[PDB]
Amino acid sequence: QYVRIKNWGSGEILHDTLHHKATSDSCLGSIMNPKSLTRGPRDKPTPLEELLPHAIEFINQYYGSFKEAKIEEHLARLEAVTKEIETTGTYQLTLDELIFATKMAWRNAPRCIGRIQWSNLQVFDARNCSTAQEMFQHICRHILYATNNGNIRSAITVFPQRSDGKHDFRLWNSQLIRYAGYQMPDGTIRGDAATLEFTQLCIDLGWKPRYGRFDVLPLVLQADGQDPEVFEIPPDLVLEVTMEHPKYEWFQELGLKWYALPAVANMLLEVGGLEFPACPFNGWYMGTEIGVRDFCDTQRYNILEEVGRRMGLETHTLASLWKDRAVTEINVAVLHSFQKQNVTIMDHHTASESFMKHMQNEYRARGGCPADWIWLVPPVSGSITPVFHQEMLNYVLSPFYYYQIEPWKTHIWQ
Amino acid sequence: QYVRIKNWGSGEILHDTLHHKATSDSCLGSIMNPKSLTRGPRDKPTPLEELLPHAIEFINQYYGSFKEAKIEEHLARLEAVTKEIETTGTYQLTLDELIFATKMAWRNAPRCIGRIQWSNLQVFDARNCSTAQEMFQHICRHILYATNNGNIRSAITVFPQRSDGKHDFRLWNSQLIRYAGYQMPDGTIRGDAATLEFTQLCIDLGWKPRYGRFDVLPLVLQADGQDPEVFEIPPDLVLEVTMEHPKYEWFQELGLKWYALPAVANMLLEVGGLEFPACPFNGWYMGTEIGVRDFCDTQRYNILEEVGRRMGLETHTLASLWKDRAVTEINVAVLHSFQKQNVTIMDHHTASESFMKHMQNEYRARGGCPADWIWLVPPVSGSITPVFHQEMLNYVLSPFYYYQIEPWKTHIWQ
Ligand code: HEM
Ligand code: HEM
Ligand SMILES: C[C@H](O)[C@H](O)[C@H]1CNc2nc(N)[nH]c(=O)c2N1
Ligand SMILES: C[C@H](O)[C@H](O)[C@H]1CNc2nc(N)[nH]c(=O)c2N1
Ligand SMILES: N/C(S)=N/CCC[C@H](N)C(=O)O
Ligand SMILES: N/C(S)=N/CCC[C@H](N)C(=O)O
Repeated sequence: QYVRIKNWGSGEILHDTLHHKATSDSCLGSIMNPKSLTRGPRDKPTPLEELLPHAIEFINQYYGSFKEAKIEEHLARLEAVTKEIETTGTYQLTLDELIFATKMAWRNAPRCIGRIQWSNLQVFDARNCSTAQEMFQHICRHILYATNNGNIRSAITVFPQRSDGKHDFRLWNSQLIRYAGYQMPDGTIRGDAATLEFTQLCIDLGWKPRYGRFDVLPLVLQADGQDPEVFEIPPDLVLEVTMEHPKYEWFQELGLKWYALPAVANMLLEVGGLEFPACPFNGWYMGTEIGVRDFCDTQRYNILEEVGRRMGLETHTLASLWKDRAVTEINVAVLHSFQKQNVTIMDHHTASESFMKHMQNEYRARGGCPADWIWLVPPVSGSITPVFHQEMLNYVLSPFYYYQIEPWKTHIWQ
Repeated sequence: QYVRIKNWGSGEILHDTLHHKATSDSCLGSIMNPKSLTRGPRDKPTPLEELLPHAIEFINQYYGSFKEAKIEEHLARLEAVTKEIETTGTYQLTLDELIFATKMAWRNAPRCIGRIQWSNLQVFDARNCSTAQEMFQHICRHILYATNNGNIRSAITVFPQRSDGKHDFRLWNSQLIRYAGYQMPDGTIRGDAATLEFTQLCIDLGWKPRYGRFDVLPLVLQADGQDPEVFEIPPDLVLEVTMEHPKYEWFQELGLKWYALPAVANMLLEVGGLEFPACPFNGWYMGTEIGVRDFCDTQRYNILEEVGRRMGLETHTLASLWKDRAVTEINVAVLHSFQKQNVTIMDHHTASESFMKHMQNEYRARGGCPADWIWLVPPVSGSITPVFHQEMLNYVLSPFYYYQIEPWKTHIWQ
């Protein structure tokens, strides 16, 4: 009938009618959460006829990998899985298979610039898990391992796969560590406005509102099918970086800081027909994420106004390019602060140069590299970056890390 | 078989094979010159059965416009055109129709941020033209009018429409005014490296190589079907702005300047079935085009290296964010210099804010607004801009300004 378009800034929604008068030649590229990048709920298992080919394909991918293939085991595994499939319905992956799965799924994530590190990933097998409390433990083991006291390490903890579709393990949080946002009495908003709805949720589930600007949210976990059990993260586990500029000593007066661990929680790993609706992973921050997005977005901490004022710029004259100047300094503050306190981080430039090297290896190797230009290009200094001037195709392969419908919209309440 | 991907930076070409293993859900969005945005040559006129509906549709669009429609004339014109069509083959547009055509075609250009000015456009009817020399005159009239001694005015001069497909009027240049690029003896490259191949062309057609960094290229024009007649632009007509920073007095030592007129030449206007392969237009510069793209691209003047050195930054440490700092200053230099010498220009921020206002008017009015996010988002400070956080659909409507195959590839040599 029509297409819904949202402005992630003002949150305003629009309905596009004109597209119908289009030509006999409508790129969805700009859209954030398309259905084509999401993998929703269920009620029944994966029909055999589908599950089977996907499975075989996957096993063929895996075994087609290693130098001098293990043809016998290849056939054997195919056979063994085929069998296991017809016998149980679903099937289990050899640990080494999962490792390969997650690495490829990351390798296939079109919106990630860190993919040159695809081969350096740590996998935590939590497939035998069965309780929320047990999830919580694996998660802490994750956070601890990942953090590694500043020398951040990429890792992913894989929880139980999808069975029927009503026995799903799910982390309700956006990412492992994430500050809270509260709509205060004086009409204002303290903390991270992005986590506003979710915060209220934690509150409803009896969470203790610490009412600050940097209150690390609790882990909302749900096992099998059972409701979400709220678990607060141990502060000793949450490493943070206090922001301070290398020349503007007044920058620390802003009382700013940010968590050192970027760990996406709510994504789904699809592989060989199976799907794991819970498998948080982490890489390491890229300056701009914090400096530009987190600190400067209108919908986030929105600091640009005062970082500009305190710098003395003509904040009431757009043409003075103060916003450009301010942001750059916030960026160095972040980079400086992470660098100073020995917490891994990568500036957007060195990041892009490496991604360019990634493609070069990727195309030469397998013949392609799914890339979302809209996402891959840094939020600042776009054309200064090599990736801006790089044409790229955005396509979904398998395995893959799909988005998924926010669990609180589709959940049973016993 | 496979998809060709080019890196507009290193000019390197790659062949994507992987896309085939895609899912049963491949956005071309990143591609610069897709076939879906181009309208090539011909050998025969526009088959009646096609020409007719497009024509009627167009006339319906036009007459459906004005408050209290002129139904009688509507029908009359439909009839009159229908008749004219079956009688001549092609047909002629009432002047007021062309005006409406160009404004809508601009209004439908998904890669332009200045579209809030869609209604403020000047149209020069050069449809009765017939010689290159005569083109040259209209062009000068254009450049002169457009320039308006700094207070730049948006305008478009429409040359003769397409007849058979071998009697096309075509401007071989990228844009009206554009500096030259010469691959010098000492291996270096002076001027605008983008206009390297084209420059050689001018040279081959006996053009006098002035061997500098800012030599405004000659107008390569071709009328009817006849070969390109070289015409040099009158220097009194070419207004320029000498670059100078408001605080770094050493910035003018760079001996930098740029033309004040952004006038795209090589595009094609499609409307009601007809197509005008020659109809250069112009708006007015947006800082970043010159400051970021023109001055800082590796493939252009590439000044970032020394603007950084002269500023004293750690040019050998990407992480110092010097590139971010340098560019911002070059940007203010451009804005300052244009502002100082009273030449219209708009910073990227004020530009985006107005475009946001444009959509608001556009959606509310007609129900849509074709937008290419990849193009609309400024080459620097992306997320600082409102358009970054704006989801948008990129679709081709009609009328429309299509790209077109570089004429020197498809041309007769008598
Ligand atoms: C090793 C360092 C890594 C870096 C520098 C890196 C960087 C990034 C950046 C800059 C983004 C955009 C984030 C945003 O704007 O929200 C991103 C997205 C993403 N990354 Fe990577 N990443 C890294 C590791 C990983 C790992 C280890 C995985 C998976 C195993 C991964 C999976 C993804 C996915 C799926 C997205 C898309 C998130 C979404 O759609 O919201 N990344 N990453
Ligand atoms: C009034 C001021 C205007 C401004 C501020 C403006 C600005 C821009 C900018 C920033 C771009 C991108 C340029 C590039 O990166 O190469 C652009 C592209 C474009 N503009 Fe606008 N423009 C204006 C007027 C116009 C007018 C008057 C027309 C047509 C009648 C127009 C048609 C287009 C088209 C077709 C493109 C795409 C060019 C391409 O695909 O290479 N613009 N404009
Ligand atoms: C609407 C638009 O797609 C959206 O604001 C984008 C664009 N590119 C992005 N790129 C990254 N890396 N992260 C983002 O959140 C976004 N958001
Ligand atoms: C490959 C990529 O599409 C290309 O470098 C782009 C992106 N966005 C752009 N946007 C504008 N305004 N102008 C451009 O030339 C480009 N080039
Ligand atoms: N570098 C990585 S893995 N980022 C993932 C999400 C982090 C988010 N952009 C943030 O800024 O919090
Ligand atoms: N503002 C307008 S109409 N731009 C059109 C092309 C100018 C080109 N980007 C340049 O920098 O020369």
